[PDB]
Amino acid sequence: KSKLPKPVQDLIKMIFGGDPIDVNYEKLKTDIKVVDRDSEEAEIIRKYVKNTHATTHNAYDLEVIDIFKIEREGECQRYKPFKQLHNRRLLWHGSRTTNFAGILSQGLRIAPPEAPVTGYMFGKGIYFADMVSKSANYCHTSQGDPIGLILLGEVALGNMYELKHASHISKLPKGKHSVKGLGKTTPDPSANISLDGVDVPLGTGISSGVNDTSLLYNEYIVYDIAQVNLKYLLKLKFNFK
Ligand SMILES: NC(=O)c1cccc2c1O/C(=C\c1ccc(C(=O)N3CCn4c(nnc4C4CC4)C3)cc1)C2=O
Ligand SMILES: [Cl-]
Repeated sequence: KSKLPKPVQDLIKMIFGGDPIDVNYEKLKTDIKVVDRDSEEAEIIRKYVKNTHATTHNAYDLEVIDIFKIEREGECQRYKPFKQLHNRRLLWHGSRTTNFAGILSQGLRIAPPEAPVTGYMFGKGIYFADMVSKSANYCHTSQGDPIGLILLGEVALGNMYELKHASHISKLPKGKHSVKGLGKTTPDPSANISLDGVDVPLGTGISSGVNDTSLLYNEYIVYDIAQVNLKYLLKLKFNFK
């Protein structure tokens, strides 16, 4: 009775634990398309995964099962103020499978005003990595449950407030659009690629040459939900050490 392509049906099943597949699909308010395995997009994405897995995160390997291109209703319009902003980057965001119904239906949101701050170095915002594994850790996948989901969002970073140490940012300095936490390791900046006019930092990790930083790896934080345009959802296989 589902009229969806099988990979999308299996995505839906995964995301929703009673209701028919197609009705649960509609709840996501998200256009979802299978990216062809042997397409240019899929190649770039598999490379991003391949190259940006941190050496510190060696309890598992990642295999891309399916790549989905996703279009949240309303997001094109919402993102529009930032679509020409400079320094737009394709970055990872990992979360538990059980969050993905909410995430797709309502977009990535900032943690609510009253949630606890532990876990967040730079206050309540939306957090992204340029290292797939840093984000993939937040899938809270296990031996027993080895399949997880991760997003690639276009993030309008603009002028980044670049910090090495934890600071609960209540208000960005004038002219800044985002915070970047500076890691000791960074994808090779010379190996950046452009996909649909969005920078993809898929170079292998090199020393950043940033001294006295508390972060191993970069992270990027936006404080306005409108600065995020979700693009891809990957179904990943975690193979454990
Ligand atoms: N998620 C990422 O890809 C990511 C990337 C880079 C840095 C950070 C990232 O997540 C960060 C923090 C973080 C991520 C997750 C959590 C986490 O486990 N939380 C508990 C429950 N929870 C939270 N958000 N949604 C939920 C579920 C109940 C509805 C907070 C706490 C903190 C970073 O500092
Ligand atoms: Cl973690």
